[PDB]
Amino acid sequence: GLSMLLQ
Amino acid sequence: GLSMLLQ
Amino acid sequence: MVELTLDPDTANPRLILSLDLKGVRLGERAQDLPNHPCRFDTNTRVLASCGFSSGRHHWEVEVGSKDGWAFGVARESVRRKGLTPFTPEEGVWALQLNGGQYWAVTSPERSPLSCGHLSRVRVALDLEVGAVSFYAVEDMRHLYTFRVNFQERVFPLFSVCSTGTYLRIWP
Amino acid sequence: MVELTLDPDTANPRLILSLDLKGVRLGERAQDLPNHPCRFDTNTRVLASCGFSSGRHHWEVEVGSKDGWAFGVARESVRRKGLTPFTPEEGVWALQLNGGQYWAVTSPERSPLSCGHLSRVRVALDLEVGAVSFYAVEDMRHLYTFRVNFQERVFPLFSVCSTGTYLRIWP
Ligand SMILES: [Cl-]
Repeated sequence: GLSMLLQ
Repeated sequence: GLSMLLQ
Repeated sequence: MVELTLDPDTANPRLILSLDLKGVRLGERAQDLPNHPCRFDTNTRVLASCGFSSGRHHWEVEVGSKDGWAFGVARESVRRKGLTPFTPEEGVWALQLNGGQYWAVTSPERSPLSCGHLSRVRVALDLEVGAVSFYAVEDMRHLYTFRVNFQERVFPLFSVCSTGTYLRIWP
Repeated sequence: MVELTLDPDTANPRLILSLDLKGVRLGERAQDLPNHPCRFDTNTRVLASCGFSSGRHHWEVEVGSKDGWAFGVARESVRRKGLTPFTPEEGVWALQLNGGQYWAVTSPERSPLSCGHLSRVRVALDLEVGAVSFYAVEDMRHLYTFRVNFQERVFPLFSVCSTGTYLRIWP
């Protein structure tokens, strides 16, 4: 999911 | 979880 | 009702638009698209090609049962590049399904709705009195009204930040 | 071998740091902390307090078995405010666990590593030769090398973007 864009 | 920040 | 279509030029490249440009979901990958100044490069957003300066206008939005959508209206000046807060201050007036619950997206705190399962929602934009209102289509029961002194062109707004949910314009 | 500690001034406010400042995981909600210019306000990142302008240093990182972590090094000038891409061009050189796959985070395409599992990793930073390298501790097997012409101070970097995983410095 798009959570990984906040890495 | 953090995905909603990209709304 | 206005006959609306999603603007491909605005769409976050991770979004997949349907062939008829009424339906939207979140894809697995960023598509290779022209980097128009109007394209949202981070927030999972798309506008309709038609925005409104005056008058009364309405349209219907079919909504997924799972978390991850928000829809309503945005002012033309909503920032397109970098991570923007999804708030009225940043030019977005929307309902949202998140954490198995329906919200009007106020800030700093969101406003809970009191409705059953939503399937289709009528959006009514009144640029004369300065308001956006949301109705459950089944029996047009009122969900929420934002009163806003709209001082620029206002565009129908759609956002999907999760695979396995969607939005879709009607008619 | 350098004895690093996590710098709570840099830490994204959703991150939960251990008391000895070795360990990090992601929390459910943002803490209210002083908004130092050095603090990552959007990306789920934290730096070590100690940075390196020259020479060669190494340390070890215990890693969770689940998705959501990334670690390696960052140049000091890595932007702290707004969403920054997690890429070498934006000042980050890291390994990542995502979708059960171990990655060297190259761009525009990440580089999948063949390693089946990781318990502990040695990071080796060498500003004399201009590279950063990762090794699995079990038998010091080489995982990946970034070659960088480093032109400013370089900090150990840690990122956790989902619950149920962790990173921890050793010793
Ligand atoms: Cl990739």
